[PDB]
Amino acid sequence: GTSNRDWWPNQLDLSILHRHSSLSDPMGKDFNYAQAFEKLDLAAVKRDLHALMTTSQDWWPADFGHYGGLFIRMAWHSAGTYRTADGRGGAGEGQQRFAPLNSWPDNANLDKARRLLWPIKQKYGRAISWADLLILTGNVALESMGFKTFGFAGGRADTWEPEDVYWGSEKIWLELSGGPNSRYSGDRQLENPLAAVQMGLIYVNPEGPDGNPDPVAAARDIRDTFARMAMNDEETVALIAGGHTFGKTHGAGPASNVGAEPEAAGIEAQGLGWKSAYRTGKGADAITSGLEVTWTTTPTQWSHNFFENLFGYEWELTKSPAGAHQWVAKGADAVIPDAFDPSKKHRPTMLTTDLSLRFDPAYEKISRRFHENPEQFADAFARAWFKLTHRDMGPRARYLGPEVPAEVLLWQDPIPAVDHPLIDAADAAELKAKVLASGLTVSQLVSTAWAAASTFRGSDKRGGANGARIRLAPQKDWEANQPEQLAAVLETLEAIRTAFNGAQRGGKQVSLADLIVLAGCAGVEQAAKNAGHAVTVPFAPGRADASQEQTDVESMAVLEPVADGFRNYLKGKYRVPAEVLLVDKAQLLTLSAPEMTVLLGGLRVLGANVGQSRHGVFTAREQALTNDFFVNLLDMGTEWKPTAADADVFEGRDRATGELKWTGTRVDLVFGSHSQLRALAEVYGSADAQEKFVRDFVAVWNKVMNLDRFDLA
Amino acid sequence: GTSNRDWWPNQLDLSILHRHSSLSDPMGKDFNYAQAFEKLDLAAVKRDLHALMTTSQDWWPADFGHYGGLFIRMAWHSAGTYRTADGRGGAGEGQQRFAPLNSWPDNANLDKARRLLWPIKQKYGRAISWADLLILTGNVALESMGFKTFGFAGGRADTWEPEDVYWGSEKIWLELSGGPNSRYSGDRQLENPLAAVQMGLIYVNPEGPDGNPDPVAAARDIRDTFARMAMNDEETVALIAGGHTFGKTHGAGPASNVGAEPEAAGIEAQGLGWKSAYRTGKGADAITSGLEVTWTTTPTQWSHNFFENLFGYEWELTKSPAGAHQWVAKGADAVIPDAFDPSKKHRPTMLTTDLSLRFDPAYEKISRRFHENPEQFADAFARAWFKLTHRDMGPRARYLGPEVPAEVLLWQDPIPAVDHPLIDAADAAELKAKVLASGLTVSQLVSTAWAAASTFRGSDKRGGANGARIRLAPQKDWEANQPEQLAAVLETLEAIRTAFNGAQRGGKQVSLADLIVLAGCAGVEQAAKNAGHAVTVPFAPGRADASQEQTDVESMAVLEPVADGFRNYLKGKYRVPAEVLLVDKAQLLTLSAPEMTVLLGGLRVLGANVGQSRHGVFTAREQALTNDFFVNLLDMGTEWKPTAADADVFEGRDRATGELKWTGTRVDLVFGSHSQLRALAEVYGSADAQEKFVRDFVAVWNKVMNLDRFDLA
Ligand code: HEM
Ligand code: HEM
Ligand SMILES: [Cl-]
Ligand SMILES: [Cl-]
Ligand code: NA
Ligand code: NA
Repeated sequence: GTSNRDWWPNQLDLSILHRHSSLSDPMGKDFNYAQAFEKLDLAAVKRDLHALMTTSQDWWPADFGHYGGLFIRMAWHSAGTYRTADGRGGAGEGQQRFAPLNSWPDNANLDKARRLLWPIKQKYGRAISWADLLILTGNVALESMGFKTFGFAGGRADTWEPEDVYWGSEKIWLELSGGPNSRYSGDRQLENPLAAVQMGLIYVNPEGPDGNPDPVAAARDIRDTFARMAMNDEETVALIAGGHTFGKTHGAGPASNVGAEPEAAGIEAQGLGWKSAYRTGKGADAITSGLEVTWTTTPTQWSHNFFENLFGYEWELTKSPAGAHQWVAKGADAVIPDAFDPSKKHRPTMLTTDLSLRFDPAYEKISRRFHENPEQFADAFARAWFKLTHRDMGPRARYLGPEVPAEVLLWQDPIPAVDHPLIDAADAAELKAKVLASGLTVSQLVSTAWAAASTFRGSDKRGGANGARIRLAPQKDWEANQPEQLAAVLETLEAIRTAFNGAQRGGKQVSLADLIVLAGCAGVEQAAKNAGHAVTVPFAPGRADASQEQTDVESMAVLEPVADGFRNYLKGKYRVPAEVLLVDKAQLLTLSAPEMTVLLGGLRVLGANVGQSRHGVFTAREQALTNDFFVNLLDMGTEWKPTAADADVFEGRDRATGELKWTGTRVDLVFGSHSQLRALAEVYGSADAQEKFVRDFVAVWNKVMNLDRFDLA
Repeated sequence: GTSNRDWWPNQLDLSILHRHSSLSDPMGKDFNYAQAFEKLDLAAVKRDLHALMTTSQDWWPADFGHYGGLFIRMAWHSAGTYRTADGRGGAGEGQQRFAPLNSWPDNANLDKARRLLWPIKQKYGRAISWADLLILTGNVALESMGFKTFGFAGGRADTWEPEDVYWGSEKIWLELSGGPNSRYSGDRQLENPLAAVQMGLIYVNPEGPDGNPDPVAAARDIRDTFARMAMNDEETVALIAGGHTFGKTHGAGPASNVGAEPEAAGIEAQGLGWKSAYRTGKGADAITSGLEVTWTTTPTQWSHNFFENLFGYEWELTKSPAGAHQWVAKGADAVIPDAFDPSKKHRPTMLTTDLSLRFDPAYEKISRRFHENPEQFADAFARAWFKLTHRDMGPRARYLGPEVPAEVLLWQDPIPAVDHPLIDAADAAELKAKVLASGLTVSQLVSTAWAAASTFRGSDKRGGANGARIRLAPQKDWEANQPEQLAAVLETLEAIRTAFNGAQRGGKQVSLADLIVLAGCAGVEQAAKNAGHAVTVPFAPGRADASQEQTDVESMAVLEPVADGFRNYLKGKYRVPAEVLLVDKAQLLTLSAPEMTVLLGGLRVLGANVGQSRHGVFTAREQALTNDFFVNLLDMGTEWKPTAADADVFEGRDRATGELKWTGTRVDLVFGSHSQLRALAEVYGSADAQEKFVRDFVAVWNKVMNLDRFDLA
């Protein structure tokens, strides 16, 4: 059946904003996962998981009689898709069970792992999500094998359809770099927002870069990809050596024996894939990666044997039975146990990427320290494993259950606790009037609150106005935030705050985070008054102010908006058209296409553009909240043409006279071009729409101000 | 960016069931279009539309100073996409404004038409939908030009994204037949459900079949496509001759001057397309179809000139200025006015397809009768124009406003009015107890009500249990309805009905339509009792019984289910796999994926399968309302394989013994294979889900029973 995507493959795609509707959700509109999970008997689930670890099923027999290694890999792959660039990927939505991730080649045979967990999932039902179960199972694996984890939080609600994620442009699984859709350019520069070296890999190629088995070069790809998943050298080494303390790889025969991935398999395979014609197709005969390496002498027990082997031997390049490059210990005895035959033993073996931990000079220093001090290793790994598996969960307020670690970690972007009474409705009214009496304009107030709140992204639940990090490095210096203007607004609000807090009794006080948001509320109300409309904008206090010492400046860098169509901002020139970036930003803000539309048209006329650009400001009453953006955009009395200076800037001229009326960017004009977005703009551009426009604008403003308010819980 | 569709282009697509969510809708979820329209000042709208007809805009000047022809075509294209096979297409959703229809080649320059209407749309806003406005505008164009219409109903609510319709498999616009994706096979047999001859055309090619200018062969395509749009010979001649009483075609220069269709045009075109480099690109210089034909001596006034020309001249094959085949009157004087230059006149001209009305023997007879009796022509065209523009609106209870014709037409599938008291709750309980005391089984009751209600389709709002048409021809004889079983049930229910009605006073009676539905509800209730559960099934009386004379048997044939996965039925063997057909049927029933899932699992265990097949009946307590389908489907203790006799039937065997436990079809097993469907199945197959299953089942059952209840209004 030919589709619109076939006819117009470059048309903007809005369907990403309409995933996750109530249509596709099987749970009731009132289902609250946190409430279900809080009553789960977590100790009973962990006991069932523990029993499972050594209860082998014949359709996928357990290596060494223990599924621990398999489950650790499952949990590390669930978490391992995460990219800091956009926050997308990660374990927080259980996306490993849907396409494409369920059929990525790096996820081969994790379909067996997830099916082993069905009887438990079935037993506990809605009280434990698949998302939480995948991580929990990895923790119980570790614990059952003598490793003390750092803790665990529940709260990852299940999802019901695939996320629309850009995973690269290659059309062939695992394609080596340098092809027509290469994700590399220049001196091995991986394109943002990607965080893996080949399509369908978690991070790197275990043979080495594009299969070249050089540990030194592989180390470069390790460091680059892991940094793109928010891990530094210490954490990287800890995680890789930690993981590879357990279990084994599977490459017992040629890969051509392995059939279709789960999405391509026949209906009779009932959601499983990679069926293998090699011998029994499983157990002793399994083929997963094609590598056949077993790292330690006790693959089902925590040890420091990974580094004892890594440094205790010299390594020789060899081939697995499937033909893949891997390494074997020179002159060693057969000390490694076999997974099924107690009379067989094997020499120590390593991946190219394991050897990176010894041959890259910076990793070698860490690895030696871990080898000499295995208690340091165990602590690094436990911390790193926690971070890995929690990094997309958002603020600690979302963390559920009895095993949440009490230690507050910098990477969590922590918010201090509130320990005083909050402002009430009458206080909020008083503060809004004081803000408006100070002389701050609608434009300033809107732009500042927008800047503070719109760093949120629903992909990993980072950002938002909570914390007042807009006043700290690096947010205060981001170009989009207009640093000099920002500093003047913040100085005025901080003097308001000081005066209000100094007059209170009873310890009542207002945070600057709350006041920034409340002041934006005042600006929106004032804008509405300017247009002849009395409205109240909702406001919920309870935000707190974080310090500079609680703010990791390097980690915050990825939240810098380099494109924010809502402020008609583009930091530089990108390959992707600006309207595509607008829709991407709307997705991260959790906005539907109607919400995106109303919000953008309102912000234009409120003076939210960076630099006070007139692009898209289609009103003669700037700082009044009206539908003028839509009414003027849609006026067929105006003709639009790209300018000679810049193809991405358009002039709107009266069609009859030639007189210049407006200028706009692609982000403005897409609302009059795209057929779905224009249908939206027409509703808000209609003569009966002033009331609806105002109401819907206020609702979406408030939604944005509250995106990170997980304390309202 | 590579997508799941690119990796697995044959995977079943569920996103068609999740279009039209509250996410993409800009209106509040309480918006009720019927209420808005009922308050519209329709007379005022019509005055504005009258004014518009002769208010020419310089960016698309009006032919002959009157846009009436352009608007008639616009309205006929809006309605013209309709197919009786599935009810999809038609004017009822205003889909001409979205992709692909806004950019079909047959819809060239209708973008200009729609844009002329924006100011009226804007002025009246949400009180008149685009969908209603396009048809209303066509009516007003007719009335402005001297033709009295049969009436008009509002009520077509706007939609906000494209519908997923199969329009064909060709990858080239307008591709002629016999290609790798040909829509024709054999002796010019058009594949169901299609109703046009080439991709991007409304019905037929105006030059003739695959461009061969033979009016006799063009007639055959006309008759076949128009029959597929619910029109017979008389209606077809009336509509073509009626339409081509007005306006003109546009082909003033080569088609290569015409640039990108609206979905491919630059952003500066603001939603318009087909920009032409030929001379002024518009007006006198316009190019739409490439033909240059003006049919009558008064193109802006109703006349009887179409048939005077058709029969009064002999015709000669010639070419338009763009190279297209058309016909010119031999020896005629230059009597046809020019659209812009008062000093220029033209000879009469015709399309190949106009000449079909004279050279096809059956059409010639009708055309002559219309030529001789122009009042018959006028009346036929008026009725046909009404049908064309209303055929997808559904029952008359949906018709709004003060111009609705009082005459009840056969094609509306009329239901008599109810003129007596309805049964109350005590009566419903008494009837359900009588039904259960009669000996009718759960399986019978559920099957019968399912058969009655599931003929509904949301595409044109035809079908459903209202009318009790299941008792009439042809529904009573449909194989899927199990005619012998059906007769026995109906005989028992008719005796219950007669005895209840005969004991009433005060005029109270129950219709058979209501009793069929009520008896199904009793079956569901009894099934719940069988499983140890009290349950209440809602029921709303008020259905009436239609007569055989109110039930057009030929028109009803298109509602016959040749595939109904909800009853594990497939009438023969089709090209499209059975699970794709299941999703298609769910879409027509208006079901989401979770609703489809619960409903199918429940129907299986209640005995709704045609022929009492055991396929998918994964329970040892048939006729009990349980979640057994999901629990058993998901049991990894069973291994599935296709049978040798039939690749589309599967055997489920105990994995450890080889013993046969179940059999199933693709429709059963897809719930265990497709990664999104399996996630839904898991929710209903979990240990905590029995009550959820029951409740969700009853809800969707009730939804199905009420799909045609537009009287509950
Ligand atoms: C450079 C990074 C890494 C590379 C290239 C990599 C590579 C691989 C490969 C190729 C396999 C074999 C799959 C098979 O054939 O079954 C695997 C197994 C495994 N990996 Fe990694 N790994 C990396 C990091 C990690 C991390 C961060 C962890 C967890 C902290 C992890 C834990 C495991 C475990 C436990 C197994 C064993 C699976 C089993 O016993 O079935 N690995 N690794
Ligand atoms: C066999 C069926 C039909 C064929 C093949 C056909 C073909 C066409 C073509 C090629 C045009 C010229 C488009 C352009 O170049 O501007 C057109 C114009 C038009 N058609 Fe038809 N037509 C058919 C049936 C209809 C019907 C059923 C109606 C209405 C009841 C209709 C009403 C019109 C009118 C009013 C125009 C003139 C447009 C103008 O003045 O801008 N036609 N037709
Ligand atoms: Cl994601
Ligand atoms: Cl449709
Ligand atoms: Na994420
Ligand atoms: Na339809």
